[PDB]
Amino acid sequence: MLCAISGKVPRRPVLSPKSRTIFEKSLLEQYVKDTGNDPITNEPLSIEEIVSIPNLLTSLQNEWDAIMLENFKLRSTLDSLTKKLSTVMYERDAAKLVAAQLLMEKNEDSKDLPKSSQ
Amino acid sequence: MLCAISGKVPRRPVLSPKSRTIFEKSLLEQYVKDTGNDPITNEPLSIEEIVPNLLTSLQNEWDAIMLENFKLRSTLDSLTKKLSTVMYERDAAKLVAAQLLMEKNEDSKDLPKSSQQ
Amino acid sequence: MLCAISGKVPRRPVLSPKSRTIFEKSLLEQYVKDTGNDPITNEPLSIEEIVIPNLLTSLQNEWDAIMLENFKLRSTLDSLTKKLSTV
Amino acid sequence: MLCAISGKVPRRPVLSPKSRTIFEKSLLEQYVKDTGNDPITNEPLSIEEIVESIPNLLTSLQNEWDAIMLENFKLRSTLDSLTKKLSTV
Amino acid sequence: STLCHHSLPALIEGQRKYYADYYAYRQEIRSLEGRRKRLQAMLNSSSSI
Amino acid sequence: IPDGYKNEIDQLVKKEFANITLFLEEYRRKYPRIDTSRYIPNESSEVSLLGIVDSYLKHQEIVLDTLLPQTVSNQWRINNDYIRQTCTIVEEMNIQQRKQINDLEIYRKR
Repeated sequence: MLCAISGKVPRRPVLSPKSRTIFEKSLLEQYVKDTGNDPITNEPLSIEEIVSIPNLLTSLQNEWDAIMLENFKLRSTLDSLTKKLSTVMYERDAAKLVAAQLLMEKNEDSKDLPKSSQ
Repeated sequence: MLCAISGKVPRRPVLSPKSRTIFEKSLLEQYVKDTGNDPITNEPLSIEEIVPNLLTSLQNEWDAIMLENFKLRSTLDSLTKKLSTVMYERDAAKLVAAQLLMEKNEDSKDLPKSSQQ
Repeated sequence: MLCAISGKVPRRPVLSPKSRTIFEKSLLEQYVKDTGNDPITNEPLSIEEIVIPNLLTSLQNEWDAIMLENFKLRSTLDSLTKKLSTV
Repeated sequence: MLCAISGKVPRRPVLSPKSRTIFEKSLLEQYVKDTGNDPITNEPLSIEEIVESIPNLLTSLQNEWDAIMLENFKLRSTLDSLTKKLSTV
Repeated sequence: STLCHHSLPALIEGQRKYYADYYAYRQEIRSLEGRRKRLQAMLNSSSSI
Repeated sequence: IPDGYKNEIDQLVKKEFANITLFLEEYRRKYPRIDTSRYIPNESSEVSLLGIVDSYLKHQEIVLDTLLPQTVSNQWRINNDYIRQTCTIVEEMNIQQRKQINDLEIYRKR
């Protein structure tokens, strides 16, 4: 029902035989010419393999506004994940060192109780 | 802008109505008189048989917009997905400390009350 | 929306990768079990084998229709022009 | 080089066999769907018969549609005037 | 619109992602043998005393 | 404790942390490029004739030919049916993910 590239509702949907996924013909035809392979699965795929007033002013203006502010805000979202994907891994490794430090602590405390009996 | 017999720039581009391919009037006529046939497909053919971009540019730039949004979204979900596995495993690993802490604390009270007596 | 074999609304649509058409899984599965083929094209198919732009295309319809509007006036002009040269 | 319907450079031109004339696939199909005929010769033809900055660019497309709308208008009022520049004769 | 938003929160934004959490739990299967194997050896030494 | 042990362990983890396109992106700053605000207003007394005919008559004729009804609601409700087929498919996947998610947790529980 949708294209698996742009996020459109295709006018001329075409499906690839390597990976069952429906793409709009212009967008899939572009990808093959760029690099001859299926975009999702990264499998060998070729082209043959596939199976006035408001409209000019108001509507077209809004479309290029919606594209501009969306990708800019999307670029901002991608930066935040890279910004602190780092805060996740650092806090993770910080926890690993605590477990490793406590692993020596606990068994040693528990072994001192076993020795205490003697 | 090329004939499909000699490969010259056709000054008088005539086409055969059996297989769509633009030849030149002189060469195709010489081929017909040789043998009544089309040179590409070898089908029957005779002499009598022979006889906006701004929107396209707007499409071409959009075609890139969709290709860019795809690769940007893939890294978005793929990278953020690693965020989820980390956050779950981090608080999971955090519970290791809470358990480890209380056990280490129990050993000390036990040993100190025992070593005392 | 429809299954090409039966003509019902398929409750489990699976598209084939030999002849691109949306078949109901339960229907097409029986068709494969009968003989390993796609029902439309009769090409070989197995069970594992089964699995802004709208605004721009609108502007093509606008210009493509208006271009024909010009021919109606170009062709009529060529007849009225000769209903004038001979007159 | 030019399709004899719109005036564009055809991106998928098709030629009519009744009359030697390279049309565009989209435009010729529309004409056949209206009435089964060739637009130049009016001969009985069918579909099977055929043988195959950026913000300033916004304002340019606005001006170009603005110009074509007038270029189409001026061409029809002239056609109507000749009818009586002929009916008066 | 409503359906789209719901799906986005529900399918893309949650249920698919939870699978990653499940995988994290899955590493789990392996920490347990390590947990028990330490306890089993710790029990063996207690038996000797 | 969903209020003590997490706060305690967080401080211990905290302590170990104490130890350790051109046109599109520019438009994002928050201004859409202006379009042709001309066709709507115009003026009978005012300047330019083309605006009357090179803006309003031909577009109004195209509008009146475009503004339609022949099909009417049939073309709209036909698309409404397609949207319902598109929607149910998503919720079926919501279920399939819901079952496998609970299924994995079920195995962990044992």
